[PDB]
Parts: sequence; structure tokens; C-alpha cells
Amino acid sequence: PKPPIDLVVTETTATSVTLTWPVTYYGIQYRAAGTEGPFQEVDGVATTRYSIGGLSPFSEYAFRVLAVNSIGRGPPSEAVRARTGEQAPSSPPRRVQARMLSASTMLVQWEPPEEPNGLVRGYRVYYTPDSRRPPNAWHKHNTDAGLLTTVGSLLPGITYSLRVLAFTAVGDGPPSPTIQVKTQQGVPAQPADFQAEVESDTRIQLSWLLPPQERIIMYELVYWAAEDEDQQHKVTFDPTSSYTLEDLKPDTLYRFQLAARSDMGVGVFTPTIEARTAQSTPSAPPQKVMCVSMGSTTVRVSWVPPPADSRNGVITQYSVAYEAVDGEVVDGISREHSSWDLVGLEKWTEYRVWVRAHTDVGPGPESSPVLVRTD
Repeated sequence: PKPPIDLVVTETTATSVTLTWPVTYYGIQYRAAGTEGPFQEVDGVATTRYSIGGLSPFSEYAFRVLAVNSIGRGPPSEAVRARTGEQAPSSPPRRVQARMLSASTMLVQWEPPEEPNGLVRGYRVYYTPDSRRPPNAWHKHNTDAGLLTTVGSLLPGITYSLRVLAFTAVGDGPPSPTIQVKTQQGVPAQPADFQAEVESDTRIQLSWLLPPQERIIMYELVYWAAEDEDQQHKVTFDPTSSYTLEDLKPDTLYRFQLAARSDMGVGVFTPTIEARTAQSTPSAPPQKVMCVSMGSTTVRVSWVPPPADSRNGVITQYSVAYEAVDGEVVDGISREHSSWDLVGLEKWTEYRVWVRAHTDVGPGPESSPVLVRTD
């Protein structure tokens, strides 16, 4: 007989293909192109429709039909192409690997799974700093169909665990075995025994243990004032086990982090430590000093405390000194006073008056004198 010609693919699933097209019956012969030469055979198809089952998902096959009658068989028809449908992956990604790119960025790489069962639409990377955490408590990072990715915002100084799974449009596949991410080769370790010692109101000496047999090139110290989180400082210096910071502001809380740089870059910073500088004497006088004579022998002096940034400590007391140039000292004034009444002055007499602020360390500078005459 002549081969059938109207061979048409009518339905396609993940594991089955339905085909439709004077003979007695038909035979359906099929092989996958990239496989072995010998075809598989389905014999005795008495109708013009049939559904071939048992196929593998996401696999390309070739189909052809020949006709047979009472005389014998005939040549096969032209071959037609077909690709089975998708399923969820059945194998995890292969050769998963990871390493630290920076102090907080890791690079992850892998190979496609051996059994994707479809077109991969992306991957899901699960990672945790504590392997004791349950698997579903890990952080999930989704990627596209690429075979590598980066994850930032990691916590520094810790070794992560990781495993990746693939998913098609159907669902997720199994996750790979857990792997451990590698470390930067020549990058130094987080400094150990990092301490801060208050030396004075302007000096703080930092100390730590120098790492043994480690190609340290220089240390990087980053510090800032707690009240000025936006403004930070950084000083680099030759390798040592101690460093004294100088010229700091008195009565100021400072925060510190330390890192180590080798020829291969800087390591992870220490956690933040804190220290407050000691107090000093005030560096500015009270502001807005005014003097008024309410009577013939009384003068009222008014002032406001120095600006907060120049007190260098808690103001503990005030002192008033006076001296008359033409005519013939009260300390221990409590910190809550904003005015004090000078009594017993001479009529129509000019005095020189200075106002002064104090900390526990001592007195600061006094304001420029304000002149006032009684009566």
C-alpha cells in the first residue's frame, strides 16, 4: 500500500501523544532523533487514531507511519516532529559551589539538573548562617535560568550553608545537597580581642591582638560620633597591635569598627564597640548676657547656658566676679540658676561683671563683661 500522508499531531501531554490520519491496519514507528538508530514499533493499529503513552517529558521524538494490506506492508510516511510536555524537575542542580566575593557578598554557581522535565524558569537559593535552623527558616533568593548568581547583604564573619533547587513552569524540583561557601584567599580575618581604653578627654587608645603569620599590610579604623551617625571618619596606619586616637571631642560617645587589609583586599569589620571621652572644662561662656538695674543698689543679671555642643560636660555651677573701676566673688551658684541679684551696690556706680560656667573638671571661659550703672 501507499504510506499515509495526512499524519497530524492532535494532542500532547508530558507522557503521551495522540495521532490521527484500501488498507487493513496501520503501524506506528517512532524513535528519538539524538538517540540510537533502531526505531521502536507499535503494531496492529486498526483505526486511524491512536495515543502513544509512556514517553519521557521534555524529549524530542520522531514519528512515521506505514500502511499494510492483505498483500503486504508499504514504505513509511515522512517523519514528523514532537516534543513532550513539562513536569516538575526530578533532580537537583549539579555541581553547586559558592565563595565569598567581599565581606558581605557571596557568589553561587551550579549546573543544570540532569532531569529538568521541562524548561527551567528559574532557581531558588536557600541559605542560612546557622545550619541548626530548620530548612524552611532559611532565606530564599530567586534567580533566572542563569547558572550563577550573587547574594549581598550577608552578615560578615560567618560561614554560610547553602543549597539550590530548580523550578520549571510546573513546580519546584528537589534541592541540592547542602554546600559550604569558601573564603577569600588572601583576605585577613576579623580582628580579635578588639578593645578601647579611654586615656583622656581627647585621646582613646585602641588595642587588639596582632595575627600570627598573616600578611597584614595596614589596618583600617572607622569611627564616628553616636549623635552624628551620618558623619564618619576613617584612618589607615601601618601594622601594629595598638593605636592611640587623638584630638577627640570631650564628653562624646564614639563607636568603633576595625578591619584588616592584605594585598588581596580588606577583611570583615569587627562588631561595633563604644567608648565615651572624659569631660573637660567648658570652652564657651554663657550667651545672651544682660544686666538691668531695678533700683539704686540692685542690678539683675540674666543669661542662658552655653550652647550644648560647647559644654564639654554637664554644667554643675556658676560663678560671678565683679570689680569697680571708679568706686571704692560669689561661687557655688547652682546650675539651675538663670539669674542672680547683685545687692549692696553703690548709687550711680559702674561695675565690671563676668559670668562663668563650670563642669566637674573646672571653670570654662567667662563672657565679655557687660557694663551697668545702678539707679
